[PDB]
Amino acid sequence: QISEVRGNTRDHRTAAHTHIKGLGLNSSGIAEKQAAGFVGQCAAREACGVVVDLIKAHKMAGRGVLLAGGPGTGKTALALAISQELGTKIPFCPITGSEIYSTEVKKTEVLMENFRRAIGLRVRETKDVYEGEVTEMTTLLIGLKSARGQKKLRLDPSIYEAIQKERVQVGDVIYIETNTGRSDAYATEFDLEAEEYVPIPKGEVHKKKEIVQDVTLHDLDVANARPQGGQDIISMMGQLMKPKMTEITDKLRMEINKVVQKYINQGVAELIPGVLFIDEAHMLDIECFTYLNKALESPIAPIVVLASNRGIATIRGADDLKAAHGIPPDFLQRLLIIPTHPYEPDEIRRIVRIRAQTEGVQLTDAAVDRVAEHGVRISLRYCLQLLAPASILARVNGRTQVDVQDIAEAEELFLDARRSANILTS
Amino acid sequence: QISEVRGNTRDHRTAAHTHIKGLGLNSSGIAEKQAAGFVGQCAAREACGVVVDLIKAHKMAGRGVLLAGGPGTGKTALALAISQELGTKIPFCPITGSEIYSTEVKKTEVLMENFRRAIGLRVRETKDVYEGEVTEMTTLLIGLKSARGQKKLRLDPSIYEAIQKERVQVGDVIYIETNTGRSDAYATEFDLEAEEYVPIPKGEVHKKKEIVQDVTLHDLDVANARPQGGQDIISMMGQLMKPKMTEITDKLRMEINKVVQKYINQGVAELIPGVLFIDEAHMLDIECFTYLNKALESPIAPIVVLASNRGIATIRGADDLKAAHGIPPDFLQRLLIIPTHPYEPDEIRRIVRIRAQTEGVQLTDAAVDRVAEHGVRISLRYCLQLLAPASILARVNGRTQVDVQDIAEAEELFLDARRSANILTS
Amino acid sequence: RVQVGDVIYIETNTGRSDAYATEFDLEAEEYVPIPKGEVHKKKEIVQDVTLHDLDVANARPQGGQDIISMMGQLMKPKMTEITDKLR
Amino acid sequence: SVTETKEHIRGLGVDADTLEPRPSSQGLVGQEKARKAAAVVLEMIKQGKIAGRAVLIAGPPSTGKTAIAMGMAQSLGQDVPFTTLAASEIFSLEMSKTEALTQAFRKSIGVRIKEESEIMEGEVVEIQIDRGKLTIKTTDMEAIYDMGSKMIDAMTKERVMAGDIISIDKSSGKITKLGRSYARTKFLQCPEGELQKRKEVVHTVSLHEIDVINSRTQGFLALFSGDTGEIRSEIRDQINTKVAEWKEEGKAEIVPGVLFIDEVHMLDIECFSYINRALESDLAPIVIMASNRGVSRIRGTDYKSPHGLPLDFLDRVVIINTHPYTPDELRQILSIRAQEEEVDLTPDALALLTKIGQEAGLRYASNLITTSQLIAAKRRAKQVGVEDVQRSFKLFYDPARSVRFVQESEKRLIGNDGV
Amino acid sequence: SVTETKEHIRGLGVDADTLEPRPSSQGLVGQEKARKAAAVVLEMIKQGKIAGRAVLIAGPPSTGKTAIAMGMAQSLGQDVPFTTLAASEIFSLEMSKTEALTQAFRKSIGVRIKEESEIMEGEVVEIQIDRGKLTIKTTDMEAIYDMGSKMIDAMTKERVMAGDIISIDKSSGKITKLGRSYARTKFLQCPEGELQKRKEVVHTVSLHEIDVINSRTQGFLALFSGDTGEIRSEIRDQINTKVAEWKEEGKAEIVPGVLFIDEVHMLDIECFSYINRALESDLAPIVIMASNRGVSRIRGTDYKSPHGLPLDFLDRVVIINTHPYTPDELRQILSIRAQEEEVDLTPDALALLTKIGQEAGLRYASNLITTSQLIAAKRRAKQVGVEDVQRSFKLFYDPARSVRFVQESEKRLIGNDGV
Ligand SMILES: Nc1ncnc2c1ncn2[C@@H]1O[C@H](COP(=O)(O)OP(=O)(O)O)[C@@H](O)[C@H]1O
Ligand SMILES: Nc1ncnc2c1ncn2[C@@H]1O[C@H](COP(=O)(O)OP(=O)(O)O)[C@@H](O)[C@H]1O
Repeated sequence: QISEVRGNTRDHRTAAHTHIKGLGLNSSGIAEKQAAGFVGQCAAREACGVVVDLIKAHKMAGRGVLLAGGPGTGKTALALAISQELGTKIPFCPITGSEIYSTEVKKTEVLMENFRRAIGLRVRETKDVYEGEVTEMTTLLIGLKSARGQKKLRLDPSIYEAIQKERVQVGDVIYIETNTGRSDAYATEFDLEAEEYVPIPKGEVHKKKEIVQDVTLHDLDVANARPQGGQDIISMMGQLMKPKMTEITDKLRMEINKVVQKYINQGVAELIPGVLFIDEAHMLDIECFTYLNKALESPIAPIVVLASNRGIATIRGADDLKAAHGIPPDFLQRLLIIPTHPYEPDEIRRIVRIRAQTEGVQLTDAAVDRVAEHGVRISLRYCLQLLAPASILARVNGRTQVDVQDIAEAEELFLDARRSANILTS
Repeated sequence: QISEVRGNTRDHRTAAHTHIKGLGLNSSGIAEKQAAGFVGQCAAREACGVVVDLIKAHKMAGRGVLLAGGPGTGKTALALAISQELGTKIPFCPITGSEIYSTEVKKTEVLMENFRRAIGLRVRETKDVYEGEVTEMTTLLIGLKSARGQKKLRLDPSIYEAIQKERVQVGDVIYIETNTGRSDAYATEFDLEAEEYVPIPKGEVHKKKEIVQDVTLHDLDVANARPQGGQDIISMMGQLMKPKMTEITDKLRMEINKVVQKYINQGVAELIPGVLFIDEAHMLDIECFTYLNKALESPIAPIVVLASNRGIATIRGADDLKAAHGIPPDFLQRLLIIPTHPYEPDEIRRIVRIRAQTEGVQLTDAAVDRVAEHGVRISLRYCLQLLAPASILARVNGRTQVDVQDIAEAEELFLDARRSANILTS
Repeated sequence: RVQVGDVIYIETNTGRSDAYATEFDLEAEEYVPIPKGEVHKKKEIVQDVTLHDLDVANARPQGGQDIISMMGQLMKPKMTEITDKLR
Repeated sequence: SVTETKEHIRGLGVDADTLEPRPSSQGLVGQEKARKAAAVVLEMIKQGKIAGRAVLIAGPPSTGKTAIAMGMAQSLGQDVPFTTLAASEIFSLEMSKTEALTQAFRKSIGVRIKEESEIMEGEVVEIQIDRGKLTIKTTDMEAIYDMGSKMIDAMTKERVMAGDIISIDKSSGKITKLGRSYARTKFLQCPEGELQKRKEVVHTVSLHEIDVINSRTQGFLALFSGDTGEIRSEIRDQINTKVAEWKEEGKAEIVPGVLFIDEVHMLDIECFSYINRALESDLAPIVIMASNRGVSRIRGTDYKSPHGLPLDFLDRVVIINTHPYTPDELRQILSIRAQEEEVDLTPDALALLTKIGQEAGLRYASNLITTSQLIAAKRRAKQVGVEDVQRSFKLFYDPARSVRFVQESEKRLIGNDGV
Repeated sequence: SVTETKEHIRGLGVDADTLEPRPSSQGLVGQEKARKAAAVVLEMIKQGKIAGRAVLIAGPPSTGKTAIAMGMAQSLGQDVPFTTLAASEIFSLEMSKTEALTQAFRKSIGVRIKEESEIMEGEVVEIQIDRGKLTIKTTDMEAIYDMGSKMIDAMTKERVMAGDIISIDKSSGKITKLGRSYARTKFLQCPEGELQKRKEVVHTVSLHEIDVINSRTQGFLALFSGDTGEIRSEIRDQINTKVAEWKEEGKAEIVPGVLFIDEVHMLDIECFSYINRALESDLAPIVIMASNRGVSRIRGTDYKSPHGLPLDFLDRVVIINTHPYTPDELRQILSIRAQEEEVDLTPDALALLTKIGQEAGLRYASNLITTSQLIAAKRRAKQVGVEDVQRSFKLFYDPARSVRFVQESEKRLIGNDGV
């Protein structure tokens, strides 16, 4: 298994929230309107602040958050801001309850994968090792060689007695742990293998390198799902390669955990739980919430933030029993429910300006008004989508700056969900 | 595997249509009333004519037929007439959608079996072979012997060099392909086996025989489902022998196809697709129609004729979605829908006369009127059944010619479905 | 099994061509090279050998050299290469 | 051999610089809003922040939404994979839902490489029909070639006949019309020298075709045997690693195509999960979906939404809409599909088919073309007239008349309503 | 040993030449329409174009439809298989639906062969009862024989007692009453010579019995052990091939019997598929079905039809109908079942049972016969009187009174309706 690993995050999901850099709160925990990328919604933000403070204070004993509000609200954005306020490089794993419905994977098998995406591993270890082939062994002076470079060392008696333990003589290839083998050159064409011959450390005689890396438990999983002799096909063509994903196995995960605990024991790495955000929480069933209940208890588990835009819904896995937001009582009990409000036209115009200046598409003040009226009529979701098409229709006849005529044609070329249906119904 | 095979067709199903010898159409494609066994229904017949012409013209690109009409109409009869008009010995496989509902076989496993019943194989090869034990080998004169008979041949140099290839000398048992081995006599009691000894061809020295046979893919399947050392139990006691039919296997079918393609390649046989007729089409589910869609595409597949007497029905395999005749849109799109009309009393009296003269039971002109009034009241199906019982009741007091008194008692001894229920309800 | 264009052999007295192979095929394959570099072959086989010359010639597999006639006795104590089945 | 990713319409019919749609050149007919909307989406895709989004095409049955998807596929370029899948075909006994979806997606992802091949180039002389044999020549030689079903299809698709200078790839069977020697479009002169030359050419094959090529060739009569159509994972793993190696090396380039899923309201929650997971890979193609429903149930749950998509999905999709063709457009479409089926209509005949197309739909009107052709033939009529379109209209019913007719057995009134 | 296909009624009670039914001789009682209808069907079967059709007997509960089926079975002849199956018994844990249906059908198909056996023939002297021992003699010797449950059943079924000249097949246990030596029907004289003789006789055994015979004998207390009752296919294959060989040779002849399925509305679509497939073999027996429902749901689907048969099935079946017995017929039936259970009734008693039979049904009235017998016995009464039939009527309720009585806990009125 390997320590250094690459991480391919699903950035498609936080692409509409690239302006959200935080919650934008005062020193006294009071929300500043139009700060940190946010605009209004001060109540929900200040509430998240208490959640972020409760987490850091460890007073968040086996509890979770639930964001209740309509579509256009800042539910997903708030969750993202929470992970940001919780520190640096904190794992954020946003999902929808509809994702766990998989053909070849159990609902909780999917949840478990996402928990791993929301559990980070901060590795801040500095490794200093003097390596190479031995040349001297004499107040103890030992020499080492590299591809280009040679160092003569000055050793204490304590190390030469620990060197007496390891199979070491001149000249062999050796490794040195500062804080805590036949060289390739002597190989004859007549030897072949099995062999004891290995190359000389190229091309440095020293190695005081600093290991700085942050990765999720899932980044480790996928990194070790490929054998030596193959490429990273899982993160290249994930779902497309085959129907069932048999590469990541149970034995492989527990080997990771076995390794992860080892790095922690050596004070080398700290595992930092992040934020698991689940939209459409009413889509989860009883067996899903039973798993989440166990998750809320563990000390080394990510904060579980749920979201729902349904007031009352049937508890899935129950006989037509309806409850608040589709959440069971046994689990709703452990949630701090934070309500998200809809936006005023001036709040919507501001958000559009922020998004447009981020895209970043330039548009007139009349255009912003037209795009915001769809933020009132339809969701804030739909109207924000109108920017791209209008910008294209402009640039094509550009007139690079977007106008009202452009948003006017765009709103007719690309209808929202409700319009498209009611028009087709007729 | 064997070439010559027997075929046991389910003639129970076309027993009520023994008078239907065709569609009875003019040279101009206009229906003649009371011709080819049919009586009226000229529109549906003329429509079938276009279908039969479209098929022969290969303009029937991935399409099928759907017969929409009530029970008493000529739906099954029309389909039978289609297969007849399509040529000689054309396979006709009538079924009901309720048949595919089997305990130990998947719905499409059943459909696939029936497709094989609707795919015929016309074999018109003439094999001429001079066989027997060699006696001479000398402008090349080779002799052969049989049980009773001996022939001396006159060979060309081309065959004696092809004979140089096969292990051949005097006197061995050999085979000769005109268009394209130790003899039993020399065996000693001391040899036993393994042996190279085989009998001399009895009892002809020649064999210019003509192979003329027409069979369905299913006739081949069952023929090879029995090993040498057993009888044809499958067509003797099909369903009764055991719960699950494990004799016909996948490997066995693909071996047939492998063989069938070989006979075709040698220009020996042509496989002729027939007519697969499926009643109660609304009984099929989405997975069934997905299979039928693939069938409609294949060039070597039987014409798929469907029938239904339901105007609107729920698409099985769909969430209470109702459509025309219970057929999905993706599939209904590929169908030429032909409507069948109910019959006038004079049309019904004629049909009864035709059926009775086929049974053939003789009955009075007053009897025919009474039997036809049940053809109006109840279906044409029920009233036609009344002939047998009345004929018996006559013959028993015969008075061999059937009268009204006989149909009168028969209609009271044997009620139709609707009567029997409503009487029992009370 | 013969059609155009396949690689074929002709016996005067008594198969997919390599050119049509695609990089996407790999194996198992039916592809073989075109006869290089003559379109004919009326060759005369003239050779005299002992039964032992045949034996040793087939004692080596494809992937090895003629070690038996290079270093006969020296290679190993027992000569297991020439077997009954082979003779 | 193999098959290249060319498996009618040449584009969206849109101004290259304005994105303003010329009505019928490419040619699509009408649906100018939907076609301009498509052009914008494409421009959004070609470069920008579209970022892994599906495209939903909603509209009445027998609109041009299926054709637009191909129109979108061509705008990306030839030898760019375009695969069409009816959502219900995902449900079968031949293979699981996950398998069918994998094949469909892998049919839309093309692997492109440069390799040598035996390509033909010559002037066609003759073409035959059966229940064929191509004669092709150069200024140096003439030859007769035999071919099967798959071959004759691609040629008639590329619109080829006697006098056309064409190009045939003997390794993939890719036909290409270069021009014309005389009139009966580019006036080219007859090719010189050898009829068959070995050249370095670009080959684009789908991931699925590669999977099929490296699998045991499907037996004759495969459909009517119980044989399943799934692909062994060991074979896919073999193909995946080599394609990944070729990409690293530089031998191969991945060409994301277009996957068009029709009647997408047939998919369940699990299908939409897959489609969501697939769109999250860089190799992912453009998923384009078409629905005929206004509002439908989300299969897998007891929730209803527009077109029957999960509310999560709808927030991600780009929605294009189509509308009922105008009578003029119908008349133009049916007249085109008539000459393509080789049917000579009377001005009245086409007029009635157009009126039929209005009342019953475009597909039904289209079906009546071939039936009318045969009726005219039985008559020996010189041209397909209205007398034939009318008679086929009385013989072959459309769905609406059919259900009404079958309902006619149990009728509800003579003087007044009864029940 | 084995068991022959004799597992009460001797026929339909019909004029041999007229098919006109004498009311009660065979004896069935009443149901003259249904019995004449049966005679016609049989004549249709015996030779003609019946061609693989099932028979449906519809009518109210406790009619004679079950008895008619046996009446139909006897008309075909003795040693012709008759098996009865309640449609619900098809659903169990002991065996699958397909298995139960196979056994039921194989129980109705008899294999007939000529083989030697040890048959007994003598005049009965004594018969005993337990919680038995047959004394039989000839003019040359006398003997005592022991026997078990299965044996004592067949004899009491054939109505045998002291003075009867009988015939016992030691290989199959088939009892046959030849006649009588004296009065206490054919007056035969006592058999001479050896009591046991080896003779060539016809043996008819079902395909299922053969299957059972060639299987590991069912263990004692088989029911209350978890032991399933299915038959190994390897055993069936063995029996099928040998029966097919015997038929080819001429040793064996197949004798299609009668399969009577009661409450056939319990079968699902899959059951009807099987029954349809079975009827398509030449070996297939006569399937006779009986329903108590007017209209029922077609189990396996959401469609309702008369008797709960698939609309396809109903078009193939021949429907016979039965009706409520007349009071005279009930009185005659109950009086017959009284002497068969050995109960001496009073003219009033029978009258009340008949009135009870009208109100609650024939089966219920029948149940009250034995309960009344025991009440009269506890009384030491010489004959079963009305005082006993009345007391048993107050003690043991029928279904209607029972449900009303249990509903009585939650009642709906005293002055008026309440709810
Ligand atoms: N208060 C806010 N300030 C700035 N942007 C906001 C605010 N609320 C929502 N948005 C933006 O509007 C869009 C709404 O999306 P989101 O917050 O995910 O909604 P949901 O409630 O459905 O989770 C996103 O682009 C988000 O960044
Ligand atoms: N036009 C017709 N001329 C002659 N016999 C007909 C005609 N129409 C129906 N019949 C006969 O009447 C009966 C009706 O059966 P069938 O055609 O199979 O009905 P269905 O519509 O249920 O398929 C059959 O015996 C059939 O041969």
